[PDB]
Order: sequence, then structure tokens, then C-alpha cells
Amino acid sequence: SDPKKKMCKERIPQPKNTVAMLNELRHGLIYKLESQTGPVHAPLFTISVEVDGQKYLGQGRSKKVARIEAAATALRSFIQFKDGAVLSPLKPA
Repeated sequence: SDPKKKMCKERIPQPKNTVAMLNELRHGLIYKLESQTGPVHAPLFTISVEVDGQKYLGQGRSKKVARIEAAATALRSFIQFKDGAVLSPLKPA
């Protein structure tokens, strides 16, 4: 099927997003949709952000979500507090 979200003029105003955090940390970050799949009720978007040579992957139900997910991984790669969270999807098919 492939539900191709063509509308990118819709903002879905949700600041405090990790992608903004990444822009405060390191430049050269490219958020690119490497793969798009999933159902129509909740498709799976796979955004890859390449930062400092490390490609961080984020998989969400929209480009926006996936972009956030990608940046989240990147953030903890730079600064890492006493999080110790095992919340990290390792290739979830």
C-alpha cells in the first residue's frame, strides 16, 4: 500500500523535541527518511540522522515522530546522565 504522506505544510506543534536538542549540540545532522513502511492507521517511518559519522535511527508513526526518535538516540550518545534505560529498539521488525 505505502501511505505516502505528501503534506508537509502541517506542523503538528510539539516543541521540546529531541531534534531541536540535537541542533543545539552538533551541526551536520541530516534527518533523512531512509525507509517508509507500515499500515495506514499507523505507518512506520524510519528516519536516519547522521551526526559526527554516527547514524542514529528513529522509527515512528510519522516523519515527525521518527525524526524525534532518531535524535533521541543521538542525544544520549553525547551526554548521558544516570538514565540507564534499556528502552532501545534494536531492529524491531
